[PDB]
Amino acid sequence: RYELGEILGFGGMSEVHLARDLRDHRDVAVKVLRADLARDPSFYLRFRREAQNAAALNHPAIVAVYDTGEAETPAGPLPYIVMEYVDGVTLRDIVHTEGPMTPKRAIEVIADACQALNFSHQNGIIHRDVKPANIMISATNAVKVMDFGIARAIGTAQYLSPEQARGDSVDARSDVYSLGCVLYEVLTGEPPFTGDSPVSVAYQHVREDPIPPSARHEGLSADLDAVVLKALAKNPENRYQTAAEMRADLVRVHNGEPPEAPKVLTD
Ligand SMILES: Nc1ncnc2c1ncn2[C@@H]1O[C@H](COP(=O)(O)OP(=O)(O)OP(O)(O)=S)[C@@H](O)[C@H]1O
Ligand SMILES: [Mn+2]
Ligand SMILES: [Mn+2]
Repeated sequence: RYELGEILGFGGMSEVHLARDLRDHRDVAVKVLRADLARDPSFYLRFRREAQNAAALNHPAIVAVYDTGEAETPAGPLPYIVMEYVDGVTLRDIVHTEGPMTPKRAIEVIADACQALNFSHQNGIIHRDVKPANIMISATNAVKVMDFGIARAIGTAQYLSPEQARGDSVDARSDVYSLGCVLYEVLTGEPPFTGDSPVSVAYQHVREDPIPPSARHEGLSADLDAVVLKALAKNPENRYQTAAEMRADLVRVHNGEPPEAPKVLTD
């Protein structure tokens, strides 16, 4: 049924191919688990759980899952996920090839991502892995959020929240933080915290205030700083409490109104 074509991308756990669905005559994206990792029950299981979770989320700003299954190969079972094809590019790719977005475009993209997260949140689903590589922009300029994570027993870590680094509890305000990180990066060209290892970035997330975006790149404003720095507050109580509160402040800033977030001052 699915004639596989060119690879679209590589992630840490998978290869994603373009394919033609021969029945419905559409282009789909097929995510196939890396053959080496499929031998490890823990990766095989993670892959299966992620697909199931993502099939429970139907929304125009979330990449849809169409089908699941396992190919019986000479080397063994190889699981895959058939999903909505996004003809486009990730924010990671965008920052890499074109650099930071204009403030207005950044705001728009991140406000549209807030709608995917608000929808998932209200279905009791936390993304857990919000990061530039998991948000695409289509060739018609649609924002698409993908690769929602899964709840676990009690890729990169550069966008995780402080609670995640500490192994503390994780709710919608973790997504808010991580979306703040992405926003930070599409405005400035850099994630808020960088370092020569993951242990060092984790420490930064937990303990060090981010440089205000306006201090790191030209063409930004104090209002925009206020919003970004509020999503990046170390304590979830000080962040936007919902994706919708965050989007509301983004829309105010887009429209030239003062945000509700606390003022950020610099000298
Ligand atoms: N539905 C899609 N349509 C077009 N391209 C896609 C699609 N899904 C993924 N891609 C591309 O494939 C790459 C890998 O997709 P992911 O699902 O995020 O892989 P992953 O192995 O789960 O990644 P991590 O974050 O390392 S775990 C992305 O960077 C995109 O370039
Ligand atoms: Mn991913
Ligand atoms: Mn993934």
